[PDB]
Amino acid sequence: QVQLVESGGGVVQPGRSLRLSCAASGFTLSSYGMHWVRQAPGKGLEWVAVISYDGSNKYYVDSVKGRFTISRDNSKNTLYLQMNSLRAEDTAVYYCARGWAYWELLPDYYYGMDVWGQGTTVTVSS
Amino acid sequence: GIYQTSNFRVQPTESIVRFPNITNLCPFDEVFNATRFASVYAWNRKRIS
Repeated sequence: QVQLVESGGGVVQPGRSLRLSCAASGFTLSSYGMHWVRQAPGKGLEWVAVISYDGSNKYYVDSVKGRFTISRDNSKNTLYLQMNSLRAEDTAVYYCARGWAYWELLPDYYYGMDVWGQGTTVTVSS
Repeated sequence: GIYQTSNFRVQPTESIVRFPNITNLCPFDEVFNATRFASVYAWNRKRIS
């Protein structure tokens, strides 16, 4: 069964670094694109970062570039999201999503977000 | 007397050619019977050997 299990989120003091953990079931993440989309109550859906299916290209929104970096290990099927030097705006319900694959050859600027996991919230609390 | 005068031989009539089967072939069905096709800009480039 296809599912995404997210863990490691929680209360983080500002300035402290936390590394998310996520596992995938029902497929191989090395063939599919994966999205990090935080959701905040009273706000709009926010996109943080993506990891390429082959891992060649990694892109970050201007509010997370260089400060939050994503890593993958496909041998164990795990994805680690790094949250360095937390700021208050990072308090949102973070989700992980899965996208299309090389199986259906698709043009550039890939499309995705067909399934996503239960999502884990990080709360930047003082 | 005796006179060595002529030379004779027997000539063939048909030909035969042989080759070690056709066991290996070039798989080209996946090109025509492709599940999905490539975009206009950029393309799959399949090298055959």
